[PDB]
Amino acid sequence: SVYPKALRDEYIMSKTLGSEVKLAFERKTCKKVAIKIISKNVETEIEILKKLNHPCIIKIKNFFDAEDYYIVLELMEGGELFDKVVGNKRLKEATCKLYFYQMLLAVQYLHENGIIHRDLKPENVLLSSQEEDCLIKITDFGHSKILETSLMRTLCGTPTYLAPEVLVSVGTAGYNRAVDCWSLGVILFICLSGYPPFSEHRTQVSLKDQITSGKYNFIPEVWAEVSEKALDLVKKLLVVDPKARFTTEEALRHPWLQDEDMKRKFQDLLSEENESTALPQVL
Ligand SMILES: O=C(NCc1ccco1)c1ccc2nccnc2c1
Ligand SMILES: [Cl-]
Repeated sequence: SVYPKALRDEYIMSKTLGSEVKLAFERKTCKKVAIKIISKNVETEIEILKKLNHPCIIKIKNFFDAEDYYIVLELMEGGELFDKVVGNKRLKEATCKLYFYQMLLAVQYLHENGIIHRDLKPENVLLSSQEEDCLIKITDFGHSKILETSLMRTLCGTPTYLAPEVLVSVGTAGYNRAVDCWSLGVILFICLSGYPPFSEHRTQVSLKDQITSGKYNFIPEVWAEVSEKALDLVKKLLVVDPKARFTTEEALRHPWLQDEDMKRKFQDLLSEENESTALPQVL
């Protein structure tokens, strides 16, 4: 195989980043980029990502629809968050706070703008730099959904002929976004402990059973090096009933996140990236 003439005309292709993500160079700027190849839902992913504009959400620079789909993204020099947590690697409580706060802001943004990621994992969280204190970006919107429903339209009529299950679904409705709060809860547990909450390692109970019951594997020795504020937040996010489960808003109001130094550090990392783009001010 070869890359399209159109892609080749703007970008110089180099080393593979993840076997599909490649490193390329924009000919115009000589700046480095990341080119995501999705082999022939991608039109929706582009449509979502072109509209979304937030520091903690990955931006589309360019797109090519050929024998395969080619997506040009900003290069995240720190790689995946997954690589920082593999093999029971533990992140300092302060680095968890910084990263998590950014994931909360990013997800709040998505939900405010009616998008549900649906696939939040440490492998979809990208670190901006090789340094511990850095900006994080949420990637991979392949699985995302966009929120007026068929239920809202149905309820405008009289339920003479309406099925009972439809009327029952009304209670639970409009809480699909709560799936992302579960994921953040599972991510936060992994960062804080080095191990996952629900797993088939040294257990008799099925993975479906642990998750449905909401009974995560708790190892005191590991959680002793973690604060009660941190663990309280996990407990509040890893709630079975989605209606009772914490929202990004509630999470962002939690004592663990009321850390003026952490907020300052992110704000300081923000302007650090913004110095490049900065157009002279009016005043
Ligand atoms: O391996 C990566 N970074 C490490 C690194 C350092 C220098 C070049 O690469 C990597 C992987 C997937 C990505 N997907 C979208 C945007 N940036 C990405 C970066
Ligand atoms: Cl080629």
